[PDB]
Amino acid sequence: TDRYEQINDYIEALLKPRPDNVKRLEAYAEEHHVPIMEKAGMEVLLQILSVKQPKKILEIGTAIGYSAIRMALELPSAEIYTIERNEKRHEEAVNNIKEFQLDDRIHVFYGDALELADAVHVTAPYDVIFIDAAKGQYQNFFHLYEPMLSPDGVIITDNVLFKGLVAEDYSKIEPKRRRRLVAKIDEYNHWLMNHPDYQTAIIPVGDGLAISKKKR
RNA sequence: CCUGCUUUGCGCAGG
Ligand SMILES: C[S@@+](CC[C@H](N)C(=O)[O-])C[C@H]1O[C@@H](n2cnc3c(N)ncnc32)[C@H](O)[C@@H]1O
Repeated sequence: TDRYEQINDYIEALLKPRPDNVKRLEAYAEEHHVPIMEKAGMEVLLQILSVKQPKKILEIGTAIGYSAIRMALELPSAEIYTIERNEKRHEEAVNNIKEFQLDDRIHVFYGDALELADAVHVTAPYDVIFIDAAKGQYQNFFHLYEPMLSPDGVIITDNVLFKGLVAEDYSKIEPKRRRRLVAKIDEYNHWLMNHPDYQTAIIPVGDGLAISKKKR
């Protein structure tokens, strides 16, 4: 283990216990290798949300519903619109949401987010947009959905550090597919951090968070 | 085998 790992493990060990039902979702994801947000990142996301107190949240990338559920439990008034392209995950998410009795406030679209803008627009604007899908597609999601953000909204992108690979010399990573993806995330970070219409900060927690707030 | 897709890490589209 290195510093980065040790720090992550230290944070996870300081966490307050989650409710048994949330614990079941975490254990399922771990058993089944469903990617779900890492624990330390999720806590930071939640705290940012608790400060902001958004009314409406758009999430790209539901998986089995874990991050949407946690957000909704943190924000009992919020409505969440989430998108998942994998039909089996979509089904699991819907079923988990129903078990938590949150289906009145969390609504899960099936399909590729790049093809669902018209649907999502019906319930725009969103005070928070959380991008948590498809490594190679962040800029595309941003351009498609940023016009739907409320005035003082925040856009949060997950997985902007790719295990630290983005911050190293990655020029000889194999296979090439992976090298190309790391380069594409590095590109996104540079593009988004340079953007004069947003104030963005990178948070090196979990897989790395970018928090972008739209200026006036 | 190699190149593109998919995946958090065997099947398509090419050479
Ligand atoms: C890392 S996971 C989601 C983690 C989830 N937010 C959580 O913590 O509970 C990424 C998910 O995005 C979905 N996904 C990938 N590309 C997508 C796209 N273009 N549109 C919609 N969903 C997508 C995948 O099927 C996968 O379930």
